[PDB]
Amino acid sequence: CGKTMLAKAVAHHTTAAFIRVVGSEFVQKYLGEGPRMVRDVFRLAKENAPAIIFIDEIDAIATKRFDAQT
Amino acid sequence: KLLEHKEIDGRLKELREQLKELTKQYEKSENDLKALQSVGQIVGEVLKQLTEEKFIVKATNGPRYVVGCRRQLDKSKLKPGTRVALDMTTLTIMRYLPREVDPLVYNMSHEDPGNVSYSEIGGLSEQIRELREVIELPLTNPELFQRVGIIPPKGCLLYGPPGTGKTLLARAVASQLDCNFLKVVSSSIVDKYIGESARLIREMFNYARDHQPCIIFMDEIDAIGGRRFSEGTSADREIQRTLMELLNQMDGFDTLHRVKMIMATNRPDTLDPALLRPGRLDRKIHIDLPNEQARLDILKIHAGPITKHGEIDYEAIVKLSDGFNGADLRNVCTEAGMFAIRADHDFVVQEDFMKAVRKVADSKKLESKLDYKPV
Amino acid sequence: CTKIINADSEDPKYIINVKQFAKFVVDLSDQVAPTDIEEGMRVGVDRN
Amino acid sequence: RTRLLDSEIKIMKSEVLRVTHELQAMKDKIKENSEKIKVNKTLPYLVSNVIELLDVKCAVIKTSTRQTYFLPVIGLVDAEKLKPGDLVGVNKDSYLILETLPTEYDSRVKAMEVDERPTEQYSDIGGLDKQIQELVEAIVLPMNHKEKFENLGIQPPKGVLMYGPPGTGKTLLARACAAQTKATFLKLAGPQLVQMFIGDGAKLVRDAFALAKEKAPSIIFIDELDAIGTKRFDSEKAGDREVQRTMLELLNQLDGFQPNTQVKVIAATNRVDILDPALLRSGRLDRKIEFPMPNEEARARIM
Ligand SMILES: Nc1ncnc2c1ncn2[C@@H]1O[C@H](COP(=O)(O)OP(=O)(O)OP(=O)(O)O)[C@@H](O)[C@H]1O
Ligand SMILES: Nc1ncnc2c1ncn2[C@@H]1O[C@H](COP(=O)(O)OP(=O)(O)OP(=O)(O)O)[C@@H](O)[C@H]1O
Ligand SMILES: Nc1ncnc2c1ncn2[C@@H]1O[C@H](COP(=O)(O)OP(=O)(O)O)[C@@H](O)[C@H]1O
Repeated sequence: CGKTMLAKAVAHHTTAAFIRVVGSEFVQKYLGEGPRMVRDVFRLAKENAPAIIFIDEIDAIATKRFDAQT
Repeated sequence: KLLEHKEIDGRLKELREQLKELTKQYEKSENDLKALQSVGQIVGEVLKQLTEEKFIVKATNGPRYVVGCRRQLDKSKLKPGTRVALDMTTLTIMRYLPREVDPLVYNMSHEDPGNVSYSEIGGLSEQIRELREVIELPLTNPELFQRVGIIPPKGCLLYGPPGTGKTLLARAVASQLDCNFLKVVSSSIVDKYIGESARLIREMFNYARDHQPCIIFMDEIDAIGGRRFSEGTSADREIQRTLMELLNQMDGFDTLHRVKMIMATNRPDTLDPALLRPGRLDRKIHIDLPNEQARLDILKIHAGPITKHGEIDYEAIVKLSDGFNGADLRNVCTEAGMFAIRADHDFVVQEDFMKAVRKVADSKKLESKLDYKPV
Repeated sequence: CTKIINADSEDPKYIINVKQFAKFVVDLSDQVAPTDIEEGMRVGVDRN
Repeated sequence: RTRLLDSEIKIMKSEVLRVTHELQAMKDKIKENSEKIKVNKTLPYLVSNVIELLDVKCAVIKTSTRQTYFLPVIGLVDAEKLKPGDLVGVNKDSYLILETLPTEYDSRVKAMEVDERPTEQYSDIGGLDKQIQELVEAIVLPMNHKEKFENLGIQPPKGVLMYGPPGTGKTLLARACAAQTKATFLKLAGPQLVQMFIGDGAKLVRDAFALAKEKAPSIIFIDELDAIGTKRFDSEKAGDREVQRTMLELLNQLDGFQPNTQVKVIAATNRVDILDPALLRSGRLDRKIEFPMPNEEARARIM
């Protein structure tokens, strides 16, 4: 329904900084890389400018239940 | 004199006999002595430029590091985004390297053993032309599209009953270029590790962007497709994650140019509408059960290697055939052949075909008969 | 502990899994005859 | 004859000098195999999967302990036989390749081929001449008379399934055809390819059929496929899907891309309507054979 092109248009038309990442790269081969992957991008957003960060596919990262044994 | 010259020539030949062995000995000695200092083995990736001599790198195992360079490595060429080699002990950059090949992609890069042409296939030629409209015409003649001012279609999918000419096209289309063709079973991608399916398909798409003419192919996508889940099991998590990420990799913040996705599945009734979307997958192509003239042409194609006396009405087999696959006719030919191979008949009598049709008929009396139309 | 993976010709040079640590080929030792090695078995194997 | 005598003296001197140079070269080879054995007698060989072959001649590997690596000097192994995707032994200290491993097959895949070779004969089977005869011509004749098919010229029939009520007897025919062929025979349990390490069953499928490809005279039999052949379906919030990957890779690797006529799949089940139509399609398995009930004389023969 145009959910991507809205982000495309506001990223093309913004004056301040903007950043994006595909919403699945927060899982990595080794342990604990993902917390770094979110903390550093938040830190860069803080450091850089009055910027805007875009996150997509939260269902890849936000579910309802969990199995803390896998 | 002559004997002396013969002795001199033989001695020179004996001396030069070990010359290749001496060259191999020197090469192996140099290889071992260099291997004493060829230990500079570990691979990392650079992050950012602190100074011209201060750099930050990340190992492919774990932690990041701070590393410098020797003074003849073109430090301006070390942009953020390139792979590099490291020392262990001093942990220093020795050499920038180009992008990796990730040999899983290599395993289906150019391994194609098929060489079948469009003569071997038949009965669906207008669908072949329809596929050629997106797979061949814009790659060689893109100019008409910007004359009419629209982007050529991004990809297409195929569907139909099982065994009804898809991969014939796919092993028939695969016999055209053999260099821009990558082709996966939609099953080797998944792995017991954490998230490496996403990594491998990421570098797969990166390889597709590396060589601008490339045709990707995933068949039996049901194994990755599904509809969705509300977390029954736990494997659904990362396989759906791989799916979602594949979607954002095919139409997210990128001009996927000169890369075409042709799909194949047995039943599209179990696919995500996100994957089914016309913006995502442009044209859906159905392959039906072959028609009577199509069945005729198919069995005539499978009437290539036949030895017999020709008194055969192909129309009789065609008329008795109804609802038959694009492949079971070749089985019918084979099974009349095994009628010939018993009772020592090098030829095939005309009758053995029709009973073979009867022989296949009851064999498909146990079918499921599910159309499974796309939604 | 260890895990046997595959045999080899002539001199022993068997392939050993640990559990997930490493997957590599050695000859272990010589104090027993090389006939007790079959795939699907666990030997007490050192690290060096 | 002074020139001839001078030529003979020069020939003798050149022969002596060549003998001395060859002796020095042989001593150099002695130091060579000395250094090669002292870098080779480190029997610990951590293996690695080769990744790429660079040129600016150079190579990339990935070790067993999950570390990517680049080496400029390939080493003792020549690279023309080297192709990416293989696996080779590597020195622990130098991280240099030294040898070449043959293959890599799973241990559970190893422990499938027949070692005891069960002894059965056709006279143990009563009232079942037709089914046994058609199995024999569908299996042994593609194994023993290839030119018989080729002279007329056809592909052999590929894929046999037998079905029927469980008390009917078919397994025994698997043991008999094991007894009769002098070829490699691999056997699978039904759900043996059900692992929760994701895609491990896919690895089992590809490993088993790769080993089957390795033995060119060979036949592959699986008992009780209705565990894996359960029909796929559309549902939300519930539904097994690991068996979908296992069944899909099974069906594809037996029939689909890169068709191959070297192994024959033999497929047992006790019911048919559970089975997914994709595997029983037309040529993914060819001969569907039913076991009839022992009607009146077969019972007496069997007892
Ligand atoms: N106003 C619009 N409404 C619908 N589609 C539009 C509109 N403007 C442009 N499009 C194009 O029509 C198609 C539908 O939108 P698109 O495919 O981008 O889905 P999206 O909603 O943007 O992405 P997603 O649903 O995955 O977040 C695309 O080719 C899009 O670029
Ligand atoms: N239209 C056709 N013309 C000729 N042969 C056909 C046709 N359709 C199917 N076949 C035969 O079907 C067999 C299987 O072909 P292929 O592997 O391409 O299957 P597919 O149609 O892509 O379907 P599936 O992957 O579900 O089996 C081949 O032996 C091929 O000759
Ligand atoms: N001549 C025969 N004909 C039919 N069945 C037999 C005969 N001889 C023995 N049997 C029985 O058939 C069985 C063969 O196993 P089978 O039932 O085919 O396995 P499954 O049920 O797993 O397919 C044996 O256990 C045996 O008791």
